[PDB]
Amino acid sequence: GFGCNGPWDEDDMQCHNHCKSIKGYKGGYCAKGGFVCKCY
Repeated sequence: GFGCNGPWDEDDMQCHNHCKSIKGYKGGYCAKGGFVCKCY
């Protein structure tokens, strides 16, 4: 979560680490044209 600005800038490990910090989750991915971040 909170790890993907968009085309100008973006990160995978940044948002991936956040989703991992939470228990029960697994991974993450940039949603909404890689502009938004979500965890699952």
